Amino acid sequence: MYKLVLIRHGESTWNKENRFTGWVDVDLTEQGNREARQAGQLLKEAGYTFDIAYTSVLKRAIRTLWHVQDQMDLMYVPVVHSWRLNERHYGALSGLNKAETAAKYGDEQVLVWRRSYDTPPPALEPGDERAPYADPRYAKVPREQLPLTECLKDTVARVLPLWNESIAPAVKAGKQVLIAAHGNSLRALIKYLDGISDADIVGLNIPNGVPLVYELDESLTPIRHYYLGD
Ligand code: VO4
Repeated sequence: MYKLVLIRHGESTWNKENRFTGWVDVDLTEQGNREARQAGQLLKEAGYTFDIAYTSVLKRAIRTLWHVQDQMDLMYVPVVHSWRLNERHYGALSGLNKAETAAKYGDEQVLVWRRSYDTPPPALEPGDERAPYADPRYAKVPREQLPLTECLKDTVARVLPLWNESIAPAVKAGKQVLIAAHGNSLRALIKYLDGISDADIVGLNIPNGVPLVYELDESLTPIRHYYLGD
């Protein structure tokens, strides 16, 4: 039997400002920092430890991991930072206030952009400042694989290779794994692990900075999962 622990980044500046974020590299608020620290103390107090961690290339997730590591005295463990764990790419909605967007385009249209499994938001223009092509984080990713927008289906397809190629072999080797990532990248993983349908997964909400523990059997099939804390 294996345990795998998941955590969404703490409150980001754009969570506070009610903006779609996607791949824009915004940082944690003081409240986000505190959530991250609290998650680390909770894992420490429950006697959890880790051998390795995976995270995105986005600093809200990485700094969340840093706080967890600091509180746990695990600053020395290997960390794999992967663009494959990045939040779902929100296209031309990245940076827009969610309430002002629904006001302009209507709740129905925004429902689609937030919840349609297979239909992405409107794309960035290739020359947008927010496009990923000149970013050193993605310099070794083939240009064709870099998104200008994503539906959750795209996000799942992008995350799973990291699981197959690295995380699953890590777990099977008896490494105690922590994944510090984002709402939709974690939903993508949870969808695969729990075999959740296209329709069901769209309604799963993961709170900021709460450890989510998965117990897996010999075939990496979930036995049970649960949040730690209150
Ligand atoms: O801006 V979202 O919390 O619907 O990924």
